Amino acid sequence: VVGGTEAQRNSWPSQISLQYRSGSSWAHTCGGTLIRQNWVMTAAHCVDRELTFRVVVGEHNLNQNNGTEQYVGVQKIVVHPYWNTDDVAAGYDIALLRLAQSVTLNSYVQLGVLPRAGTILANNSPCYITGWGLTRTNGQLAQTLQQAYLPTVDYAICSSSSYWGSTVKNSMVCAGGDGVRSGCQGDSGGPLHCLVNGQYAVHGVTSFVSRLGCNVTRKPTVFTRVSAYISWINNVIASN
Ligand SMILES: *NC(=O)[C@H](C)NC(=O)[C@H](C)NC(=O)OC(C)(C)C
Ligand SMILES: [Ca+2]
Repeated sequence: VVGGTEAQRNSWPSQISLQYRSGSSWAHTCGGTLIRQNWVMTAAHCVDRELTFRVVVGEHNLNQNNGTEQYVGVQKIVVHPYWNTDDVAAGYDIALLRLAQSVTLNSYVQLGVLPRAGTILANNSPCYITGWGLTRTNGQLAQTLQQAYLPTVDYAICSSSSYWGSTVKNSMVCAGGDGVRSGCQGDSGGPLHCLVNGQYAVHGVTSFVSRLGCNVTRKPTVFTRVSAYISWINNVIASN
């Protein structure tokens, strides 16, 4: 997250860190949202590589013991049938990970609330992006969970010429674009939390930023629109 502030430990308890086995250690590669005690929602592009993945819930500082972490293996990966690695602009950048065990919920580990199917946010809706991604374009990962206030940019504005044009689809949410705050590499797969009727719900899965940089004016961070995939999410969990 570029232009973020450090999150309080208990603010975003559905946030997970998706990590892959790297030599003798584990390395953070993406965020995700815990949606059931044994299911995580993330971006399909985070699991394109055939790596050994694990999920950490109750995580705050990647590099220090917090006393709250639970570590669990990924047993099954279900990417969207229509995801195409060579075409992120087509959308469908979403995957569901079934965990090897059910995690224990507490004030640090909670399920993410999903929006009702088809819900579209009004322009400039209040949302926050969270993650341990790069804190500068071509920088390094954050140690502690960052958050940035990223208001939505509705589809009509975001698909105009001066913003993303034809690259953004109506199956996506745009947020930010002020040149100062944004998602960045390593935030991919994570939540966009938006306040709706007094409750935060996860309306986006972080998908992509500009090839030119993370925080680029009029190139808002682009998210998979979760409310476009509620039937698919529920059909996958009910059979696995
Ligand atoms: N969000 C994304 O697209 C990808 C999958 N994540 C990364 O590229 C990772 C997190 N970046 C990375 O590992 O960061 C350093 C700076 C190379 C350590
Ligand atoms: Ca830790």
